[PDB]
Amino acid sequence: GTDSLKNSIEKYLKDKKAKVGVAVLGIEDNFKLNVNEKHHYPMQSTYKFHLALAVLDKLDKENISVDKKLFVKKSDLQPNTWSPLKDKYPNGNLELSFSEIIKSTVSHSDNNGCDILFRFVGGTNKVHNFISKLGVKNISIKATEEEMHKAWNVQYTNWTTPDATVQLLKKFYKNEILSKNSYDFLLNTMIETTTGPKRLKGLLPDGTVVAHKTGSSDTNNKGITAATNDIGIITLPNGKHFAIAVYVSDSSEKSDVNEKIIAEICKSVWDYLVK
Amino acid sequence: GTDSLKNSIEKYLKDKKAKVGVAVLGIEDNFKLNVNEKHHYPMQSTYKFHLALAVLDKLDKENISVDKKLFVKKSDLQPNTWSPLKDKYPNGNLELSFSEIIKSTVSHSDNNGCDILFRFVGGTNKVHNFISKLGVKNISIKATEEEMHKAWNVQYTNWTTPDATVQLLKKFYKNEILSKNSYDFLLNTMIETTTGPKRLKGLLPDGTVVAHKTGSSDTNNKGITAATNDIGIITLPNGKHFAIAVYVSDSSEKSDVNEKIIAEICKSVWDYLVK
Ligand SMILES: [Cl-]
Ligand SMILES: [Cl-]
Ligand SMILES: [Cl-]
Ligand SMILES: [Cl-]
Ligand code: NA
Ligand code: NA
Ligand code: NA
Ligand code: NA
Ligand code: NA
Ligand code: NA
Ligand code: NA
Ligand code: NA
Ligand code: NA
Ligand code: NA
Ligand code: NA
Ligand code: NA
Ligand code: NA
Ligand code: NA
Ligand code: NA
Ligand code: NA
Ligand code: NA
Ligand code: NA
Ligand code: NA
Ligand code: NA
Ligand code: NA
Ligand code: NA
Ligand code: NA
Ligand code: NA
Ligand code: NA
Ligand code: NA
Ligand code: NA
Ligand code: NA
Ligand code: NA
Ligand code: NA
Repeated sequence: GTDSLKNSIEKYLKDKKAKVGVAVLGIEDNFKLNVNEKHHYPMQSTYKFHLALAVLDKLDKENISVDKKLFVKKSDLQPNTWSPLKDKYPNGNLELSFSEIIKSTVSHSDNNGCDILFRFVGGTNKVHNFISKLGVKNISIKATEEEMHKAWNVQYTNWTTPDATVQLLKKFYKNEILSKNSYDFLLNTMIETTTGPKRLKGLLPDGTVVAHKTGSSDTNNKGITAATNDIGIITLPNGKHFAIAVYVSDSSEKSDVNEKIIAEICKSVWDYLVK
Repeated sequence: GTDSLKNSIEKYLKDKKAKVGVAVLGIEDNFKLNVNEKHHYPMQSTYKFHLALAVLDKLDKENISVDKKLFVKKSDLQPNTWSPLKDKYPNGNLELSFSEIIKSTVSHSDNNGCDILFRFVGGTNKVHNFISKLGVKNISIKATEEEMHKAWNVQYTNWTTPDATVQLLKKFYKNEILSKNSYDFLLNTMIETTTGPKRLKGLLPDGTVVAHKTGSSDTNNKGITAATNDIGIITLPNGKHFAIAVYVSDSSEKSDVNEKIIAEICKSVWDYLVK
C-alpha cells in the first residue's frame, strides 16, 4: 500500500546526502504520496512549466496565435548560459514564433527562451500571480534565469513544495487551466522533452510516456548542488496517469547519484501502481 | 600611424565603463599596438584555444589520430551550462572523436567539451605548463569550466595579458607550435567559429576571414560583467594577417555595448592596416 511505498522511499533516502522532496498524485484515481513535502525546494528550470502555462493563457485570452513571432534581439541570447536557441541562431536579431520559443524553453530547457517569455508575459510577478490564482498555494516565482545566474541564493526565491507541483500538474493534465488546443500543445511539448532522460524516465520501461520538465542548478564551492529535479505526468500501461515531482536539493552527492535518486524513486512508484 | 591609432582607441575608451585590454601584432609585417596591456584579464572561453593547442600537441606527439574516440559519460555532460554537445547527445554515454569534441569546444565554445578535454590532456596544470614552455609568459591556466561555475572569483585565476595572447596567436599562425596537419585543423576550426559574430567580425566587411575564439562571463549582483572577449587572426585584403585580442573586463555596460567595443576597436585597426 501507500504507507509501505512511502516507508520504502524513506528507507532509500536514509543514506543519500541530500534533502529530497517527493510528491505523487493520481490523475484519474485517488492515490497520494508525499515525502519531506513541507520544505521549500528550489525549482530551477522546472518553473518553465509554470511560465509556459502563463504564456499560453495570455495567448489564449488575448487571441494571439502561437504562430505569431517575437523579434529576438541578439542581446536576448546571452552567452555562457544553457541555450540551444542561441547555438541555432548565433546572430540573433530574428523573428521566432511563440511556438518555436516555447518548445525550446520547455522541451530543451532554454535559459534565454525562458527570459524572452518572462518579458513577453509581463515578468516573474505576473507568472507568480497567475499560478496563485489557479488555487495552488506554496509556489514562489521571483527570479528570471538571468537573475538566478547573478548570485547563488537567488535560486531559492523560486521555490515550491512538491505537493503544490503535483496539484498543479493534475489541474493541467485534466485540462482545467488552458484552452484545449494550448493544453494539447504544452502536453506534446512536455512529452517531447529531451533533457533528463535518466531522471523520471531513467528506469521505466522503454517507450513509457513521460510528459516532464527538468531543473538543475550548478554547484557551489562547498560541493553542494542546490537542485536536481524532474516533474511530470506518466502514463501507466492501462492508460491512466500519475503526476510525480522529485526535488533532490542541497546535495553533496555527485550528479549520477542525484539523477539515480529520481529514477529509482519513480521506478518504485511505477512498480507499485502497475501492480 | 600606430601612435595615432592608439590615441584614437584610448579616446574611444574614455566613456566606456569597463577596463579594456587590447593587443595587435602583425603576422608577416612588424606592426604592434598595446592598450592597457599590463593588467590581468579573465580569459573565460578564450582559453579553449590554449587547451586545443595542448590537446593537439599531445595527439601529435603520442601518435593518436584525431579520429579516435573518447567515451563521453552522461556525467561529463553537465546540465545548466552552455553546451551544444549536450543538446545534441542528451543521453551521453557515447563514443565521440577528438575531432568532434575539439570542433564543438572551439567553434561552438562547448563548456562540457572543454572539461572533457582538460581531463584527457591531464588537467589545467598540464595546459598551463605547455603554454609557458612555448616561451609565452603572462598566461595563467588554473580552473576548468566546472570550477569557474562554482564561484565568481575563480574566473580571475584564468588570466592573461593581451600581448601574451597575440604573441601566442602569432606563434600559432606561423605554424611554430603543432604539426602541419594539426595546425591546419585548428585554424579551420577557428574560422568555423560561430560564437561572437558581432565581436571582432562585427563591423568588418562581409566575408572577411576571422579565425577566432570568444570568451564570456556572466554578471554579478553589482551589475559587473567580468569578461566579454574575442581573440583571433584576421586576413587582410592583400592576404597578409594580423593577430588581435580584445578583453572587455569588469564592465558596467550592457552586452550590446561590450560587444560593440570589440567590433569598433577591431574596425579601427582594420581600417588603419588596409590603408
Ligand atoms: Cl534544430
Ligand atoms: Cl490545461
Ligand atoms: Cl549538429
Ligand atoms: Cl602551430
Ligand atoms: Na490514476
Ligand atoms: Na489523487
Ligand atoms: Na510526509
Ligand atoms: Na507541503
Ligand atoms: Na521564424
Ligand atoms: Na526545440
Ligand atoms: Na538568460
Ligand atoms: Na502559490
Ligand atoms: Na541562483
Ligand atoms: Na503545498
Ligand atoms: Na520526454
Ligand atoms: Na527526457
Ligand atoms: Na525523465
Ligand atoms: Na548535503
Ligand atoms: Na554535489
Ligand atoms: Na602582417
Ligand atoms: Na609584428
Ligand atoms: Na600601453
Ligand atoms: Na603586458
Ligand atoms: Na561518434
Ligand atoms: Na561543432
Ligand atoms: Na562543464
Ligand atoms: Na605563461
Ligand atoms: Na568564476
Ligand atoms: Na605579456
Ligand atoms: Na568565425
Ligand atoms: Na563568429
Ligand atoms: Na568575431
Ligand atoms: Na565597471
Ligand atoms: Na554589465
